[PDB]
Amino acid sequence: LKVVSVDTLCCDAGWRNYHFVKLTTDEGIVGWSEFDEGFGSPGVTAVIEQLGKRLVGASVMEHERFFAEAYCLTRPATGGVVSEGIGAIENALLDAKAKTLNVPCYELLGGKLRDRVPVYWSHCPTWRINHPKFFGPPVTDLDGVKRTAEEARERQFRAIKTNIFIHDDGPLHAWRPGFAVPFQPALNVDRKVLRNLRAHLEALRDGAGPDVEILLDLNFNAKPEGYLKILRELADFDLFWVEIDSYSPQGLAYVRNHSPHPISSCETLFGIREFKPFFDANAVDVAIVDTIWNGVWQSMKIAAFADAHDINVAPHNFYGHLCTMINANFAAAVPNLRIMETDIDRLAWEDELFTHAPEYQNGELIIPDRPGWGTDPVEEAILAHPPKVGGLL
Amino acid sequence: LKVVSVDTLCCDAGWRNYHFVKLTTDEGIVGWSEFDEGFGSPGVTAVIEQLGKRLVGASVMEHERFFAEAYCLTRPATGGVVSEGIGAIENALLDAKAKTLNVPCYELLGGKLRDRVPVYWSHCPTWRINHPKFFGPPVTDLDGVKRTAEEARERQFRAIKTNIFIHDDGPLHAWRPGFAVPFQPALNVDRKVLRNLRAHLEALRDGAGPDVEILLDLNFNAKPEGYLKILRELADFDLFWVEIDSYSPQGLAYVRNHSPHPISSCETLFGIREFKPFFDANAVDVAIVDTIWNGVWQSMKIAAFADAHDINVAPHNFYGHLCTMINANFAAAVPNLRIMETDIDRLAWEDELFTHAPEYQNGELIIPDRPGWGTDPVEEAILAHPPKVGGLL
Amino acid sequence: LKVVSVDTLCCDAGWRNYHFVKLTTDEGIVGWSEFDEGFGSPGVTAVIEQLGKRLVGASVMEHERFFAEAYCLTRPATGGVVSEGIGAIENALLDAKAKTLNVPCYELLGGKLRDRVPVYWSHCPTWRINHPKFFGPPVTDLDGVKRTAEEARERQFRAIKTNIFIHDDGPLHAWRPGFAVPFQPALNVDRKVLRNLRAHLEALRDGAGPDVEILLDLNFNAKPEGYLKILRELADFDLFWVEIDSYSPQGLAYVRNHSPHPISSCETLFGIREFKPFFDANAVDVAIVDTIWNGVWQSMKIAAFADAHDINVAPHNFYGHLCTMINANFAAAVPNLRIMETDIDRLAWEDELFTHAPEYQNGELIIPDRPGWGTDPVEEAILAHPPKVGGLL
Amino acid sequence: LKVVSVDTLCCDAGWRNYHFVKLTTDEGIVGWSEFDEGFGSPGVTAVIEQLGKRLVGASVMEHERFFAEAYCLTRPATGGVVSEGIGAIENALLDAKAKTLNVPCYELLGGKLRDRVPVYWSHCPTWRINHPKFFGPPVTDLDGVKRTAEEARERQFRAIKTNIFIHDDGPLHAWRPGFAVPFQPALNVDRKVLRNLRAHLEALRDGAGPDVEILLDLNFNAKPEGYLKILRELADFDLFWVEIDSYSPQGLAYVRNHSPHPISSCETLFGIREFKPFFDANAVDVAIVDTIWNGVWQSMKIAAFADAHDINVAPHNFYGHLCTMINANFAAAVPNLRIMETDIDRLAWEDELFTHAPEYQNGELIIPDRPGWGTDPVEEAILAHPPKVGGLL
Repeated sequence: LKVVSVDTLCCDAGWRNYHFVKLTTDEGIVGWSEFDEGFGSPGVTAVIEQLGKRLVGASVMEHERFFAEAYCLTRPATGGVVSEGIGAIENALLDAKAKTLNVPCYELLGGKLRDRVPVYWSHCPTWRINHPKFFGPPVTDLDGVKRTAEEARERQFRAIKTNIFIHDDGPLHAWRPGFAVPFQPALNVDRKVLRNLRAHLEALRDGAGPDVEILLDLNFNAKPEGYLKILRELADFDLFWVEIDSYSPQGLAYVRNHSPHPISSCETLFGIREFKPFFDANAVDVAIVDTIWNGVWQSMKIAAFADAHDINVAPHNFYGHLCTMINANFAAAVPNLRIMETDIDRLAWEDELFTHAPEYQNGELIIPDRPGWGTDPVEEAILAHPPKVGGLL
Repeated sequence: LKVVSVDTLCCDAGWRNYHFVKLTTDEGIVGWSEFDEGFGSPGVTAVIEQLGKRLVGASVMEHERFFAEAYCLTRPATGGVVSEGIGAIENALLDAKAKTLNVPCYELLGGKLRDRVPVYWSHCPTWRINHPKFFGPPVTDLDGVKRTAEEARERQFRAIKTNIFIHDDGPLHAWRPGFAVPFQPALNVDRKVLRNLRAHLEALRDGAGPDVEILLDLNFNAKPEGYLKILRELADFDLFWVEIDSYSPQGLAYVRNHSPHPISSCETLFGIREFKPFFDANAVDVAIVDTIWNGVWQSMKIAAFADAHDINVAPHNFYGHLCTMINANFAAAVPNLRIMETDIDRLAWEDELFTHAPEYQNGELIIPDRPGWGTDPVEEAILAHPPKVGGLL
Repeated sequence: LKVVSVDTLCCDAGWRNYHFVKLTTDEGIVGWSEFDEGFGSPGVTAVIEQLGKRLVGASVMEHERFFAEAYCLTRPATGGVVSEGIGAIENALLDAKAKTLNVPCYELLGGKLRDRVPVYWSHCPTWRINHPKFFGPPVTDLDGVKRTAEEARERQFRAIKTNIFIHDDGPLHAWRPGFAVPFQPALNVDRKVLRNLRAHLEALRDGAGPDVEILLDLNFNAKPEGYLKILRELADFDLFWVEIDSYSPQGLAYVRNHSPHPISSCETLFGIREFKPFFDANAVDVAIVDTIWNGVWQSMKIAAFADAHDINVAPHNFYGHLCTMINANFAAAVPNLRIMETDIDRLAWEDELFTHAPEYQNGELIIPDRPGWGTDPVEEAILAHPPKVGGLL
Repeated sequence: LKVVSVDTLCCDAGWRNYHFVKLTTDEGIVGWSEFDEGFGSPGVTAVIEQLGKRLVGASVMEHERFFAEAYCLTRPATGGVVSEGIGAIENALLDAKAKTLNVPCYELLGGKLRDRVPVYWSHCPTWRINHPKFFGPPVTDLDGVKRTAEEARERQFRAIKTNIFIHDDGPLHAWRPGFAVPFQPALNVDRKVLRNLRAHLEALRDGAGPDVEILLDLNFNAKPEGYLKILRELADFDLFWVEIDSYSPQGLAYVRNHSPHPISSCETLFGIREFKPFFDANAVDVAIVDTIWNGVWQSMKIAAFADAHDINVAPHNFYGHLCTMINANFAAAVPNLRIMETDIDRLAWEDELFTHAPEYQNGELIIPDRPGWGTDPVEEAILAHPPKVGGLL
């Protein structure tokens, strides 16, 4: 049951690349995970390459032992890119372990609790505005925003998530100063931002009708002052959540305390330790857990922690099919599950890269029951789509 | 004044490698920094390589602008290896900026406040025990521990720092379970640890005499329970500080509240945000600031923050001559300076790698007054010492 | 590089005087700052005169050394007028240092982050009501208030700040009981105050149109009870901020917690130590930093401190051109910049007193790139405008 | 009953000057106070000169009205030198008011509660070491320290206060880095400081015998880290109090929580507002109140505030006879009185400057019963002792 090798692979995903860990055991079982460097995370491959060297020769069954060891060896620079490396390896170990026992990964996670998972259609219409070269139909005005919401409704999706868009200042464009597009590092919110948010959401609501929920993701695009301004402007809107990433537990809590909407956060956080100050401060209605970053086993620890605070959790899922399946297994096993994120816009070559595609019915994801996560990257297809030299950088 | 290139270089440093950022301006000025991957930090080079691409074409003078931008582009995975990459670039920018203005780096930092900096001789006798292939004379028993302390005293050093050593269980060896040597991830402290700590420190005190201060570094090698056990065992000892790294501000504060010794911590932390919960909890007598990791400009922000809490700071300095000089300039400018760490044990080839060596007199470091940090890595010498495939990993 | 002399100069500024520090080095470089006694600060000249004596003979380059020393010598009576004296000297040192290195002051402050700074037109129409002998056209009724706002809009200013005015009780007059005009030291707020605030702001909004932001400065003119009454009365208004000075962090926080508007404060505070209790209490959306009072170097420490709390800062700028330029350099370098205050009403002789005037385009201040702050007081012109025996006193 | 004039006078006091407010009413009554600029307070005369102008024409009886008004006019720069100016005027008003009613000042303060006040002999042997040109016999070694304590005992004083002295490093000298003598702005405490403190206090105890209490004043000469080191070193000593000035309520509280001695502080603080955070933090056993700085009426407010926290107060009294008498009247009226400071070493010309000298019997100050404070400065004598161009500066 020894691990014989740990390799990484990478392929083109349009404006970013997909990355994978491929872990092989002495029995010839292959466990896979998916990870990302584009979302502000250069260096993850380097971390995996170094840590994978320590893993070869160890039991594939002993994933928490490898975690404990890796955590020790990288203790001083833990979190961030290091913890992403650890998480990716963990997710590959879990796949290989499940396959070795001939069970779906949810069988390692307490068994399944539900057969189907309600989703929201994320980056909607964000990705049709930002990446029209890859997703269609392009969205270039308020009418298109409305039509996108109509499509979600027609397709039986129950919820959609959008971001911040500027409609009345030249061509339709995203407002992402938290990620330096534009470079305005104070992150101030002015009338223009507020008026355009209102215009955009009014259009979306018009298309969504009254039974499709709208989620609003502000990411890291303001300071508490600006988030409050946003919330007050949008006080009259019906929002499933307003999502605000922050490294100030007390500032986020202040924002939530004055919010007429459910507040979600935490998608960038690692381990119970980093979630804790937020829960202690009453900072969130909903905790987002990035199981791709954390590793699914660590994520189960976070979900139980949230559960004790009577907080429901939602996985962060905005990469390829394998990431969807990783998150599907997590979602199958967690009792305190708010909803699951997914991307309904897909790359023309997405299905080619994986043996199996996620299946949706009536706005829910069907949880597969194959050994492991439920889909495998296809080596030949990965190589047919060589990576680019992407993401936030 | 544009940045034309940002490159990294690496060379052998015995059991670890040294790493450098080399930044060239359109005027042909070269700014340098030193960084590290060995101390649990795989991926830093990758971060610098990606971020350096955004820097080319920008003004060398605008270092806080680059910081603001880099922080935005990597916001989601900030801290750790990402922030180390940012810090290394910052330190290279500061060098090049100072050289462009023909001033020592301390002239960018508020001007100097003192001409000489008291030091402690760190990893003493740690490195003579752990790396006898590189430093001599080897230390293999309690007599050798005593003689090392005697040497420090003879050489006019005023303080020395040691770690945890096991003397009565086969050959003299370090006890580093926080870094998985040995792999005992509970980090429990037992009688053996306590008895050996006492034996080791008694030997050291015997050699040190009564006017050399002894610092004890526990790193991440226990939990609060175990730190308390250590402190209680050593209650009768005269210790300049006991150094405890922890990601639990409330647990560290509890430990300090029951400590009869000054407690230091924070050497692994990034930015005011991460130091804040510790200061708010009364967690430390002394804050260690790693300016190599943070970047010196960010470190000035941390030092002012500590100053408002009436906490003195000590730089973390345990790499090559350039790191010593980087820290020397920081130490020259900070009013609330506790003491500065330095390594008196040096590699046989250390002086070869740099144009200038740090100078000590009567247990103090003399702050140089050359343009920039005060020493430059020598490209030809770096290449005469090709790196190995080191550190905690 | 020794400081040879530190002198103060003073000239008429209508209802108050301007004051300056003039610092000369052995090389003949002259560094300048501007300071004030009128805003409740008698004694500042005396402080500068005494402290300047200790500075002569010291290096002009070592400004933080002088700060550290001055802080020690005046430790028991620190803050207030003493710290203003220190700050004025610091600002003169920074000018002389920058000029010695042939760079704009922002080059000492981390380099510039932006080329232009959005401003608000402050004391608008406050100064046309209160000082019609010096600024025109005079404002004597609600129509005039509206026309002033129209002018700001026509002139492309994006924001204006007003104070408290009584319109229906004889001639239009300011309500400033916090500064004993009138002497009503309980600072109670009654219907008359509330009705007149509403009338005044309605007039202003009417003139401002919908895209000019309105800031309301309450200064020290109520107690928490009265501020709450004001906020509740004005709940329906769209205010960029409501500015409330207070020495009760818990009382201000209570006020903010019940505010439907962004709250700003802190313009009278000195150092991280005094700002800290406010930030710890969640007392403010925006922190005002008086860099003329604090000194710009100390102000950079405050701005980084605010940044860690995700609070943006705004400089306090309500004196002469030199003060504008001092604040311009600060604003150029600070990432977390909310907006910058400036006075668009200018004295008939303002331009005569200084070598350079601030330049505005499209509601933004253009940051100059001359060595030092960007303007020098003119000795001959200062003497053509002899001071009066002003301000709050 | 109008105030006709407010003047200031100044005279030589050896290493510092004495300053006085002289206030004359329309009836020809003269009220006096004493104030100081030397203890880090340049500018106080300027403040008094400006504020005194507003007072002329007002009722001498309405001192709290003048306070309320002055506080308003100087609100933005309150505390420190401004509040010292206010306090000096208040103390002159109280004198003139008491004299107008033909009563000792304690009759304005609730009437007397006690006839005699226990004192401690302050700056003992501090002033014989530091100012031997003015006080004898000079103290230059440990024997002299012992003999000074013996003298205090012989003279029936019940308590003495000393500071920090270095005995084994050349000529006997004070250690005052908090006031930049020496300039070592980190304020670190090392073995030398600790060994000399012990040597000095052992000598003092030897001379004091067992029934004279010893107070130790550390002023602003360390950070919390260093104060703790001091307290731990001196854990075995019997100290009436250890006095520590700090602007960190939480840091001072931490120090007190680990102190085996009563802790005193606050001698530099102004008004209930500044004392409050210390009392809220459990920072002190004893609160020192500087009634010369605050004004005696404001000081009564502070004493009642302390009383509600079951904290006793001690006046700060280290200037001339008039200051002693001001403090005597305060001490007569305050129920929660710990002890009163006084200086038993007196200038050769001290008695000449005042109509009456304080009288001591059996280690207590006898409270006088003359109209006003109990002594008046003598104009002719003040002019026989012209001031110097002193104190901390």
